[PDB]
Amino acid sequence: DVVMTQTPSSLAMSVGQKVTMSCKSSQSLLNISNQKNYLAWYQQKPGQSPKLLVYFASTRESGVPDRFIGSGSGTDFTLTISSVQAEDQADYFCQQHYRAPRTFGGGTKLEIK
Amino acid sequence: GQVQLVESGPGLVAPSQSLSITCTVSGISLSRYNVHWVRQSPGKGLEWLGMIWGGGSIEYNPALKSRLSISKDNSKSQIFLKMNSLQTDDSAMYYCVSYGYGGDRFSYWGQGTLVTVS
Repeated sequence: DVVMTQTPSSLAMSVGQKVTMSCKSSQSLLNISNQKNYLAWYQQKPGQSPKLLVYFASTRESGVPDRFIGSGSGTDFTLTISSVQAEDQADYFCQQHYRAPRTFGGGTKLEIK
Repeated sequence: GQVQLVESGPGLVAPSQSLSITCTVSGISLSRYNVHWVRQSPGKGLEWLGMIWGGGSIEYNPALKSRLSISKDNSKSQIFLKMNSLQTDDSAMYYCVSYGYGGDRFSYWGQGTLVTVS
């Protein structure tokens, strides 16, 4: 039942702007034990599988540029893109890895002009 | 490149017939990595199906749990998904995804495999 809700469902930004997209869980995803928030972010471009961008809420994956920055904790998280570049136009989902079933957010569709 | 997860399925399949998919892994050790099964469709979006931990443990999605089966073969570096009572609803792009440390990445998301239950 851990309900993952992303926002907005879609936005139109322009090259060079800070992009902010939110992701929220119905329950806290923080493991009171290691103090890590079990939440990951993904990017999916046309006809390609999704790729991981950030895990444990802020840990970037390899090759992921410094412009993508995950933040937040508990039940409210955020993926920020410091300065967007055209290549960034894609779908961004979040998935909670705290409890099984590891549900996904509904996605936010980023359109870059 | 070096590490790849290639899933292979039937493509088109008749309903209430059983699905079978195989995730073939390369470049990493299955004991040291966790493999999940997930599917994606335009209608249903992304859905987590289950996973088998490096050390045997298998978890399923509480819904599909009754029609699901996940297993593996560390010697062949393969993971298996067997879903029963197919319904035209189960059509999706199926994927295996692994997590673990020690590689040039923490995660490796497979190619996907289209299953068209028709």
